[PDB]
Amino acid sequence: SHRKYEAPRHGHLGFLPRKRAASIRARVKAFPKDDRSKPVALTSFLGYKAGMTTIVRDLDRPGSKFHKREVVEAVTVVDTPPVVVVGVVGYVETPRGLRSLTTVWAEHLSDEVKRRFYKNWYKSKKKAFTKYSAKYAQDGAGIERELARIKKYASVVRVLVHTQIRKTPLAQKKAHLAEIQLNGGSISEKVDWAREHFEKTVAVDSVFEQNEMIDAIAVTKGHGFEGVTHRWGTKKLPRKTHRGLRKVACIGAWHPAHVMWSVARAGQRGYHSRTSINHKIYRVGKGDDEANGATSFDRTKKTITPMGGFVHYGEIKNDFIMVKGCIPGNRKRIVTLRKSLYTNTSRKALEEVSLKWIDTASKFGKGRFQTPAEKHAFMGTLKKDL
Amino acid sequence: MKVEIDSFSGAKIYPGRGTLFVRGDSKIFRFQNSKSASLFKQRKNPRRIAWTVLFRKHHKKGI
Amino acid sequence: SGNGAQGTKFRISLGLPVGAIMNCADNSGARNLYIIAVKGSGSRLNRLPAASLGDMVMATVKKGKPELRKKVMPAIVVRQAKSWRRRDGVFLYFEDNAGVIANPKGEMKGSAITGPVGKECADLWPRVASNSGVVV
RNA sequence: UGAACAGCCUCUAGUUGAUAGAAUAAUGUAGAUAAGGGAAGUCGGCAAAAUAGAUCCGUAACUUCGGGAUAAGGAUUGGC
RNA sequence: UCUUAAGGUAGCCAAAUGCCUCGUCAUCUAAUUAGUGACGCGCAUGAAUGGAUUAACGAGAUUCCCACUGUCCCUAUCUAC
RNA sequence: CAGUCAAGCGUUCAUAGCGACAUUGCUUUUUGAUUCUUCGAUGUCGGCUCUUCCUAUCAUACCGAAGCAGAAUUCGGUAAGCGUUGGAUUGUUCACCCACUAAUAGGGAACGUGAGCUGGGUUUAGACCGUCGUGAGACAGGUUAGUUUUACCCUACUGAUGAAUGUUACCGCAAUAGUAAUUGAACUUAGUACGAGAGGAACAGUUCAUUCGGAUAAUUGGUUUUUGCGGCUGUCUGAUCAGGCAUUGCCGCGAAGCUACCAUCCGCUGGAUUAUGGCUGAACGCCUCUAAGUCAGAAUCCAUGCUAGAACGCGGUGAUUUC
Repeated sequence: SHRKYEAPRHGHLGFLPRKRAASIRARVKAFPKDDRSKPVALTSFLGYKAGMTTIVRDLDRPGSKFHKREVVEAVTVVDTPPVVVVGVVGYVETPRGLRSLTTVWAEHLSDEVKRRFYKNWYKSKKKAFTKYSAKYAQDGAGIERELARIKKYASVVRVLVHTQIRKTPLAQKKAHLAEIQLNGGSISEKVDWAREHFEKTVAVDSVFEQNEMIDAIAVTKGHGFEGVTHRWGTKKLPRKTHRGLRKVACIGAWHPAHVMWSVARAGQRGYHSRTSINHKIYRVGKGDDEANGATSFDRTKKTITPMGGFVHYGEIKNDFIMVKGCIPGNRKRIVTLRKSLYTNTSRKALEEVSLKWIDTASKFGKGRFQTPAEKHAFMGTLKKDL
Repeated sequence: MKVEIDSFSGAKIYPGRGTLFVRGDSKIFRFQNSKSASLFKQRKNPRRIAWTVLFRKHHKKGI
Repeated sequence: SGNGAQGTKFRISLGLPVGAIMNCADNSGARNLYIIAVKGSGSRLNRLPAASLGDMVMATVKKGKPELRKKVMPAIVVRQAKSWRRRDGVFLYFEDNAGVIANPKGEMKGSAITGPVGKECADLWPRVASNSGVVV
């Protein structure tokens, strides 16, 4: 017999299975569409989610009521030290898909990245890539031909890069490593560009620019084994109910005499791969610079790191990003940035953004002061201030 | 933009941070924090509360 | 709103569901307004339609004049008592929740208003602006 | 303490028994709090909340004139 | 006028008795098969097979209003086991 | 529930729309009829919850016809992608009203679902009334009160590990499966078109919202065993200072963390197609969207994209144990 009063599917089934990811570093499924008219350049980036904060700016959409008025917006901050390019691989295409035929690395490597190759590093000979360097230590002994092979073949190229987890304030010492597709120019140009960029930093001033809409790709925060009621948004059953109300009551009919997949069920919430899009960048900023927190309107020399620091992160002394809104992922976590796939204009992706003020107050409480100068000014001296 | 002054503590209210209250007599109060808000709802006197600017300036401290 | 939506509205946090009694602010004879419906309301299962500031509604009078009592009438909210958030992030709330009788088009059957109102309603319903003492 | 061999703390006397250790996911059991609204929930205000002691003030209909009546409903309560 | 031993009197009601029935009118409601007050060709009311009221009393059944509230919109969080 | 036929209605006219008398079929959502299974028991109405399916499509997408000027409406096609409410009374299915609504369509899954709830109703035993009965007692007649048991097994399901592939680590591919975004308003177009007048559009554009989803916790709110700070009562520690007990003693504040349409942010674009309208075009020396060929065309379909990654699908790379 039919459902007496209608209502929709609780939850979304495209996002199934709701299971723990394969990694703490979300796979980038898809990059943009390669084009040759442009120059060779990256199409992605890596950083570490630091936290959120709040800003002020003057909206401009001709027809709103806050047109040419102030707003206040929640932004999310990423610490993006420049990634060390080492290596590239070549993907030839088959009816069975793209396929790597070669992975060319660089001669010299950092302890962080070969640590990522290792697990127990403190008891190790640190024997890695030595015979690769000895394939190096000559002009081109067994490298030039791999490169020219990649030139003769390999419709697609992906550059291997790694992060600077020691430049971060974290406590890992184990670099993150990944690939990025290049979507510019020709293949020979891509590979020689990468050869030039072996062992070399690359930075966000080169990959991105303000008022660009992007995708944030990351793994969403783990919440353990969880009931159906938070995991799906199901109605709490009523008070008088023997044996539990944080449940689904019927989980299927007599026939088919099975539990349908679409029914809700308890289990893992979080640590899930997610790919959110259309996150306008509001500011690139520099580690090797002060006044990161200061707009043209404020001009009070102050960086972005609030009083007492980011909660669970620390400081932003590297190059960093401020993007509108939330993103998948929690603090201290990796994040994979990405150019869009589609030239969304919409009078929302083109809205040019200039900022006014940036909350650099303490998130470890309810902070009244953006600066200890301001603090001492408002308060006067103190007993400790001899 | 501008910054404002808690009715209770007399503190700068940077934009968004804090609550606002509009009594039936159209008096618009602002509160940096639920602390001040809750005291206000308790109908306390900041001149009697010690950490407040009013007590500070009424006892002539930081002159 | 719909009909008398002089422009648009931004969402406001919702605190006045059906069953809510809210004060009447105007000079129409009333004392209270029992909300029973909302215009432009959403249709979801075992969800109570909730009113807002500016939301026209259908209401009844449980207390007041026997010409107004025992019949529905359109009414408009001007006060909410539920902290909502404007685009400048200011979280603001009144102490009370009230409204005013109207016609379907939005013109107050009453000729005045007793207290403060919301700038959203004042910008969306011009007759309320006309009969407004103070706005915020 | 307090109207009180109530409830709570203590003295004398008596016990320190009931498998224990590590973590603190769901679902439970027992206990609680929750903005705005206020029974719209539901067979049905079920359960829970709110009220609560004492002093003072005031007290309806109806009545078998005895009651109803702590009616309702309001104010106050510390320390020195 | 037929007939009975004599034909339900006072009084009461769609009541825990009333099929038709969600009876008709009113009221309570925005809306009420409910609740209450009236009406009574009452299928099948009724007088110690006790009738009609009835203050007070009731872990009785029922309706509404004030307060109150996580019952609910809509869930969330915490604690011990 | 749908057809055939068409006397008639429809100002005139059978067919725009209806369509009596007659008639052919379909469905099993009723109610019968039957009694095959089931009486060493298949837990028996409804609601709640929750998914999935059909379409005889209520709305939404695109279209055709009209006794369609416009608006509004009616009929019909592809279409089940997507959505289909809140309440009053009733145990109710159903019905009837109120109101919003884009619209508030019908149904199935052992009349879905009780080791999922509840137990109003029905459905034991108590009891009351009425009628029937000499009586014990009877009444799908009315009322009231009346114990709702067990999963630790297998499967299914959700999540989670995992031997074996020469070892180990890293980077990848992507078979297959899943899939999602939905609807409305306002301004403008425009009081224009259209209309004698009355009234009264539309596409594009902009800003907003409804429903659903996926994240996040800067802000606000909540939560508070931070038993962090302060205070309060009673009592014990000679008094103070500082503390114990009060099943976390109570209150106010309360960070962090968790969390909320109670907060915020985001929610893609290309192709083939249906219906339909058509291009050339014969048969049928004309003509015809069709027969060969062919164009555009939808909430459709498939891809883009998104989720998992075959644990018996694969690839690239690094290092590969000595006295």
